[PDB]
Amino acid sequence: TRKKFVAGNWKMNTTLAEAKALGAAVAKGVTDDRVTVAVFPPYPWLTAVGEVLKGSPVALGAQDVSSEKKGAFTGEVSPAMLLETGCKYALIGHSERRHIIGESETFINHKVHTALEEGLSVVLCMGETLAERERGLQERVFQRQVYAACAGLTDEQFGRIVIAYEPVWAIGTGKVATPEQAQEAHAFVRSKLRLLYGDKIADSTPIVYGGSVTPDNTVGLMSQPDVDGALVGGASLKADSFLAIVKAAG
Amino acid sequence: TRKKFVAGNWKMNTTLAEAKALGAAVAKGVTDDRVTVAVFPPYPWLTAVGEVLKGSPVALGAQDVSSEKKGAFTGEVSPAMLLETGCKYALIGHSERRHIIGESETFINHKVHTALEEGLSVVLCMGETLAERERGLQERVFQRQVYAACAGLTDEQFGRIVIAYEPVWAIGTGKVATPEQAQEAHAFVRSKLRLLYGDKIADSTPIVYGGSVTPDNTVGLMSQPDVDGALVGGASLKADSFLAIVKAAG
Ligand SMILES: [Ca+2]
Ligand SMILES: [Ca+2]
Ligand code: NA
Ligand code: NA
Ligand code: NA
Ligand code: NA
Repeated sequence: TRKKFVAGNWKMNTTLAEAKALGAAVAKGVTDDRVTVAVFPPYPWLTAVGEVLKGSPVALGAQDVSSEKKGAFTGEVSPAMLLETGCKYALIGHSERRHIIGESETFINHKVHTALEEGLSVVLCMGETLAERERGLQERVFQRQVYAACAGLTDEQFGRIVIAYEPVWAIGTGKVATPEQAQEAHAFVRSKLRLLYGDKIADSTPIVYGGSVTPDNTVGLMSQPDVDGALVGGASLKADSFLAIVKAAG
Repeated sequence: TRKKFVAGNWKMNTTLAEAKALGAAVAKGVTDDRVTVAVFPPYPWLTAVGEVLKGSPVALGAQDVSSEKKGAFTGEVSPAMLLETGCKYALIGHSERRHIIGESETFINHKVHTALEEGLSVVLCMGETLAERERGLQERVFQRQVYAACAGLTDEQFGRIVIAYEPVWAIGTGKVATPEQAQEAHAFVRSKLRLLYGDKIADSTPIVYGGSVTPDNTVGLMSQPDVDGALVGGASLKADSFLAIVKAAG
């Protein structure tokens, strides 16, 4: 039985005041530790949101992280910086970064190692595009993404890995995967872990669903055997809709 | 006579305490407004450094900025966010982002427009690699970089542009361009502005030198007719070395 995991990806949204308010409202609403809950503000607000999360079970996370630990990497944010702001997690490989910004598997694999080595936990994002789906390539893509990102990880390092399945066709489109479609993808990802990394790792690693998650569809998704929670996009920007999803994971 | 411009690029360095201390020490040392001075902390420390710069002439800047104004761009930081932290400037096209991260001219051109439209001023970084230099391609590169980044800018928008020439061979290598080499590059860049954008823009736009600038070499660089200041890397991490360069631009 995997502890459920509900993460709120605020993306490139919120003013400083809105960030503080959203963080504080989510913190106040998370009144037990039965579900792992984390929120992911944009970099400039991390120390401010970290402050309002103090005294609550809610973790702080960053939306990206450098592949390097320090130094001459203009514009990049290091694991050390994120840890100092209060982060426990970093998202790596989000579809917007893979497909719009253009991050490679080499870069993603380096980020995973660097984040873990420095003491962060990692939410590794993966998933297929509409074009890939329509050509039945989703299993090829899932295998490439999972095995490339995890290349070189120790068994122990997997203890700090969460995988987020986000079909790209489901992001910001209002077209959620049916729970049955989500379940099929999660089951395949778990099988890929099992065949290469073994039963303990496959059965212990949370695989969470991302993509057009809303309070109206979360129950069906949450009930699926290989779905361990949610990576929430737009619905994470309102505290009540985010908390509704958290409470559904309980 | 162009007002000189001295910018401190802290890159992926400093703890929160160190950032506050460095900002405060630079602020205290800048006791007139004869030189435009700006410091560029990593994103998470921007509000903290903005605070310690209050009441001084020193401006705040960011090391990068999104090409988009808001929304579903995980990991990206918007002009609106930067402005709220107190930023007046954003660096765009730094060599580490062009060559290590992999930012394209399309992305850079979009960033320049987006930053300017939202109210930021822009430090556009450009410059050639060792391979390009050795093959005498530097003028081809300078033209491509300047004309691609500025494509579509209005004459009025140029009022908020600074160009930084950083030869890539000079970054972090301890091999500064001789002042005469810097001057040749700056003169060529200014000619490219003149031939396409006219005399007013060419003669008014600050072109600053970046790359292994140190208090020991700044005077020779500062004296060159087409050098209008410095984009300072490693030397910006100590307040006294940074201030020495600021005072030399006076
Ligand atoms: Ca096993
Ligand atoms: Ca003219
Ligand atoms: Na890379
Ligand atoms: Na998301
Ligand atoms: Na792009
Ligand atoms: Na620099």
